[PDB]
Amino acid sequence: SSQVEHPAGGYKKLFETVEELSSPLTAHVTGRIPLWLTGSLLRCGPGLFEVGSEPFYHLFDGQALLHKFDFKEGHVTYHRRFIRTDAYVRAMTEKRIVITEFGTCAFPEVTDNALVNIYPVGEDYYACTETNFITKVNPETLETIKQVDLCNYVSVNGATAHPHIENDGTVYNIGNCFIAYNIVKIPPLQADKEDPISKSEIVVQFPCSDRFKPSYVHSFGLTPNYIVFVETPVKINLFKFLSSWSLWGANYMDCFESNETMGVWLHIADKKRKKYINNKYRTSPFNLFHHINTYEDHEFLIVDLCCWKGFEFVYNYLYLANLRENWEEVKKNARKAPQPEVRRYVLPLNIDKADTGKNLVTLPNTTATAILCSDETIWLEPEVLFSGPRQAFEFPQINYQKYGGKPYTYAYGLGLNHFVPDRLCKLNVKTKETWVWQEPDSYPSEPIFVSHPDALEEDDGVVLSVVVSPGAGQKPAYLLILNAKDLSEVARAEVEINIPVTFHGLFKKS
Amino acid sequence: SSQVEHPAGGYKKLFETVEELSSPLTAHVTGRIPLWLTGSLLRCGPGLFEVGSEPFYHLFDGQALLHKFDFKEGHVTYHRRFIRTDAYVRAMTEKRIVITEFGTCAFPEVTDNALVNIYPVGEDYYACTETNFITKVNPETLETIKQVDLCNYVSVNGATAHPHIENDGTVYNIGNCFIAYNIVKIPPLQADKEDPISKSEIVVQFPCSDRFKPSYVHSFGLTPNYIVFVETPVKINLFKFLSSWSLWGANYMDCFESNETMGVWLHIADKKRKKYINNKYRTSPFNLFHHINTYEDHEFLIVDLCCWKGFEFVYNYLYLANLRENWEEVKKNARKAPQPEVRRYVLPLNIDKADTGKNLVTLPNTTATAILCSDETIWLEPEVLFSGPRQAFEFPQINYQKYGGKPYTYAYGLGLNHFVPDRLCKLNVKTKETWVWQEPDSYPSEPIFVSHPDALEEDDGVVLSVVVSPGAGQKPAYLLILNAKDLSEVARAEVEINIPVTFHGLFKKS
Ligand SMILES: CC1=C(COc2cccc([C@H](O)CCN)c2)C(C)(C)CCC1
Ligand SMILES: CC1=C(COc2cccc([C@H](O)CCN)c2)C(C)(C)CCC1
Ligand SMILES: CCCCCCCCCCCCCCCC(=O)O
Ligand SMILES: CCCCCCCCCCCCCCCC(=O)O
Ligand SMILES: [Fe+2]
Ligand SMILES: [Fe+2]
Repeated sequence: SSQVEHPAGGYKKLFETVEELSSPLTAHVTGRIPLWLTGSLLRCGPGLFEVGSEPFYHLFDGQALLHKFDFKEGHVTYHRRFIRTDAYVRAMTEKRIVITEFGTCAFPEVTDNALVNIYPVGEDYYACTETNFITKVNPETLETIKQVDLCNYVSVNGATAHPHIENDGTVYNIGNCFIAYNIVKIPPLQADKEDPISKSEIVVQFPCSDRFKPSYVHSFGLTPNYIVFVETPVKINLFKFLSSWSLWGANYMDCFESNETMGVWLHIADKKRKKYINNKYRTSPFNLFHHINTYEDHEFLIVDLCCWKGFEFVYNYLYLANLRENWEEVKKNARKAPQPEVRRYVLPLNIDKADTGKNLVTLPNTTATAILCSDETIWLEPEVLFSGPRQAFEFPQINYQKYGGKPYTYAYGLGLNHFVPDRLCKLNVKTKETWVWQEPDSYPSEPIFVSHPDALEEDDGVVLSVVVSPGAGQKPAYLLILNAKDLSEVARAEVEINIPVTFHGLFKKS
Repeated sequence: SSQVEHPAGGYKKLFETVEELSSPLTAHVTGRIPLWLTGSLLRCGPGLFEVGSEPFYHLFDGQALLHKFDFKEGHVTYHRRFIRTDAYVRAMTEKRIVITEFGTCAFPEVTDNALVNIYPVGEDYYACTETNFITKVNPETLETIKQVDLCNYVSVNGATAHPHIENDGTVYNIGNCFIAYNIVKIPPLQADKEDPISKSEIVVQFPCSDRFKPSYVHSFGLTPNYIVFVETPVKINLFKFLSSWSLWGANYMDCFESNETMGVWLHIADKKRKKYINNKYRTSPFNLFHHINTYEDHEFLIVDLCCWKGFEFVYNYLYLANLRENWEEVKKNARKAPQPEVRRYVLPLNIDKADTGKNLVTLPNTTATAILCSDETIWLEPEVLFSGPRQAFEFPQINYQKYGGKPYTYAYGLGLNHFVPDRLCKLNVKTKETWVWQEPDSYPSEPIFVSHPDALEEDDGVVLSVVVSPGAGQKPAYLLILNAKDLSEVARAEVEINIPVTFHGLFKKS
């Protein structure tokens, strides 16, 4: 949890427009940048929060800004460029908001405002939002290369910003299809050297709980043998969605509603046999954005999640007007919001009818339960790994390359305090111990884990975070490096200019 | 949690018959009994597990044995007598099992086998089970005085072994009534000096979720202004219950079933206005035996519970044959049992229709939620205070006289390890810190808190526990005194004879 109030209101700098740079800045290093750290921290977020006099209203409406911190021989540069998407380009051309964004209707056609994440496919990198449009980008220069329409290649209306990437380059993702949820597989770059997106395919299909209302889906789980998909009670209303949007003045945010009665439905598929397994896993209602990690343990799937307790859409609390309020009013606004909680669910894969009425979770080191009912629904109760009052452990990361989809022990996260990001956290998921890094009037980003080249242990490496520090007599922002063992500070690299909020990113080794 | 396996199987001595004593034994004290500790630890449990060659089958079938540890000027005695109930008396007369016990049918009329608890009414003390029959006992001599039938005085089929006692002597309890749950109020002893049970009355009524199947109820919650009742999915089947029991050979255990669909329904009544409040609180399924404490905080009731996750009746795992198994088999049998968990629920008292769909729990120091749905049900999610794998924090106690029904911080409990009691625990409910006392091959009882008479702090005192220590090189059993601050040992008083399992009790000051 946090131990800090924010009465100065410096978090408002997270949502303040910035200019792109025409070339890299030098970042002033204090402490010592590890000499094994060679490569680029690439991150995405909004950078332009109004087009002239017309404002964007939602957190997810600002125009995509691609950020790069470069590391070589203990020295650090910083560079950033807006992504030349149709949304950005046409707004610059016409000097107004042209494309309708998530929570901002344009007045007189789907957004490609790729503000959320960036990921590798073959030898290319792609910025994304959660739509059918992804944007190829150049990771050295930050130049926009092209727009890609996923509809051209596979049958999906969108894809998440959280594809899973296996160690050989294979990419898996999930998307709505207007009625199912499709898993897309993009194969690795082959000897023919043609772009792998042209070899995309739908491998497996999950069913929908409602014919006319699919659930919002933000991420999913992957193990060597299984795909896990959590169907939440946050629904997309397709009657409102597919009507004339310039007629009654709609945006995406206006199409979401909450099913009060369904709770949460969890779904598994067999990955290698490409097959939906018909186990009716059920539990109480929550919003879900990020899976932490999933893995197999004997005949059980361990499903670690960042949850929000309730069925109201948490996105309702992320309008810029609210996030720009003063601290007492921020706290007040979050009182009635869903409560964040880290939870472990355990999904049995061997369902014996003879155990009807009993707990199937026979593993020795969990309190999670799964109860087989007579109607063959399997009711789940979680083990709570972390809980704090309006203190979210969010934007989780692990040592993904070696432990993703596999038994693990450590997760890193960004700590939210009534939605305001004010600390960095580490969680031991076996013992429930936590470590915190926190400074006053300092607003960090998602921590990203980088392994040491000779690591013997899971947490042998660093986490990198971009921190905004609007206290005057401090520099506006800096790149933070913490030791992944205890979250003790290793170095920071200060820059001369503000940096707005960023969501997700990656470290690209060189 | 426990840190100990039990391969020697010494816990079996908890379920072994013992002989009463004709007078007190001197207990050999080591360490130093506090000199302010003056009075009697009275506890109840089964003492006779077979009548000749006919065995009792269930944990709750053995004949009541009243225990007393006396404390005066640093010295300790131990005495124990079987309670001369109809069940015990008639079994001694006829040399067989005469009355049907909880899980033991008698072969050729309700049991009064008062093996569970003892409590004050007016100037008297009563041993009880959970039936309509309570047994007045003499706290100095341990003699059985009389049987009392609660049906003579008020309209209930039984009452729990956990009445709440207010500081002026007023007694509240809850019972089934064949269809409602009745709250019985026994007033304090008045100037007329007549027995307060003759002035008993039903003050308030809770409704049932099913006309023909009332829920098993073991305890309830009380604050200065409110009564809290948790209706669990463990149901009593009245069609089996009221049929001829010697016809198809039935006991009480045979009449329990589990409603798979209802989950848990929580109920509040206004105590001072004696009125059922019609708030439809709902949550996922669990067994509940013990409330820890309830209290009022602004317009919210805080409801601390020892839960068992699932709808299967935990009592199904407490047949003596199972508890007498070897350790590897005990652990195996408990794998599919409900998982114990300490949980804080928070019940809003101000329900605004305008907040439909949102979290009403606006308090600052909880992650518990309560969501108003459109059908006006209020769905609850708990804050988890303690969770360990088959490690129950059970038999909870607090500093009851000063903190019962009021804001509090500390709870003490008996720690179960796959149902085997092997440690003592303290839980800070605000911070979730725990303390443990544990020795190898030592099987403690419910810890009971005794304040230092001039304490101003909550945990300024001791806990007392009766510990069974089999295996040669130790005396069979002893009374343990721990400091309530840190659970560090203060003294122990060894005795020369075995002591079986005990459930509940009290300290009577002198
Ligand atoms: C095009 C599409 C969409 C549009 O999604 C958007 C549109 C704009 C902005 C975003 C943001 O990425 C949401 C926050 N990560 C998502 C849905 C996810 C709502 C449903 C499936 C189809
Ligand atoms: C006579 C009665 C009963 C009988 O209860 C019994 C009978 C025998 C023994 C016990 C034990 O007290 C249960 C464990 N604490 C309870 C119910 C509580 C099941 C329902 C209400 C009426
Ligand atoms: C650095 C962000 C701070 C402000 C927003 C914090 C609230 C986050 C709520 C949970 C995660 C929602 C998903 C956001 C990331 C994404 O778009 O993938
Ligand atoms: C010292 C007891 C050890 C064996 C039983 C432990 C399992 C208890 C399960 C939950 C509590 C059930 C109620 C038993 C006490 C009572 O009758 O009030
Ligand atoms: Fe995300
Ligand atoms: Fe009890």
